[PDB]
Amino acid sequence: QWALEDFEIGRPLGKGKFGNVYLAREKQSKFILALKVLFKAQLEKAGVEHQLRREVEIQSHLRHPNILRLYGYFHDATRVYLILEYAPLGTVYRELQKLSKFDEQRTATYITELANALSYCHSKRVIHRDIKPENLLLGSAGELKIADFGWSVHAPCGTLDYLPPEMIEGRMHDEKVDLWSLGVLCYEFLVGKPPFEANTYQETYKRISRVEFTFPDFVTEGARDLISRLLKHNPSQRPMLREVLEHPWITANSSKP
Ligand SMILES: Nc1nc(Nc2ccc(S(N)(=O)=O)cc2)nn1C(=O)c1c(F)cccc1F
Ligand SMILES: O=C(O)c1cc(-c2cccc(Br)c2)nc2ccccc12
Repeated sequence: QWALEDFEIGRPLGKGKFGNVYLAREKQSKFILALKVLFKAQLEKAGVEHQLRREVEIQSHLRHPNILRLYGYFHDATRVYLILEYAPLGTVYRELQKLSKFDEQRTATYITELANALSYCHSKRVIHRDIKPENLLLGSAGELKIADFGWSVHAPCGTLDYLPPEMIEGRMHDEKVDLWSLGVLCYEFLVGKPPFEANTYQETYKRISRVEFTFPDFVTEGARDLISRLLKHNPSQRPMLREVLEHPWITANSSKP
């Protein structure tokens, strides 16, 4: 079905994290795509073979314009190869480094595209558990695409910044975990840093478990209301995705087709 001889490999798009992503082209069709090349050595040492197979299994079945497509996979005696959609405008992470912070318009748009992808995800019982700017890509029209379904699973670690209390405490969690992540993102998009950031993991753990965030002066009340409602300790007290898409701050600042 698939072999390395089928593609022409090009420029690096990112680095592992175990393995790199390279720009590539399929020889037969001239189809431009991105090839993630993971090493079996590193994958064994971390014990993630079951998790990656699980990721590929989940990600290959999903179809949404705000979820990055996986077209297929293959492997060699030494490496596993993933055939991904190439997002031409890069990471939201790099966008945010360039502008420092986003305006309400861009943020509300990104949150709408994000909630939509999550409604679709939850409607197949899949919970991402890992939304963060480095895992969000931008298509050719500047539309947001979710990328790394590695730590995803059916409902109901590096930096803790995006994880909710119930997760960092090891408590049972379900779909409402992604609602927290949205609030963290909405905060970081407007402020330029996540709300429980810190110089140490131990402090970030304290900050999250206690829900210790303050808003800078430029954050408007509509944004302060949506963020505050999302950043609740109690998962059942977080709103639904419907409620988020219909929030007055969102509806007054987002975009549509
Ligand atoms: N699938 C995919 N497409 C892209 N497009 C891309 C990425 C970076 C740039 S650039 N020159 O650094 O600004 C330009 C285009 N990245 N990508 C990935 O899987 C990917 C990822 F998810 C995280 C990190 C790196 C990646 F490569
Ligand atoms: O040597 C193998 O047979 C092997 C295969 C794979 C593999 C094969 C196909 C798809 C995916 Br995802 C992963 N992952 C590994 C991950 C670690 C070690 C070995 C492997």
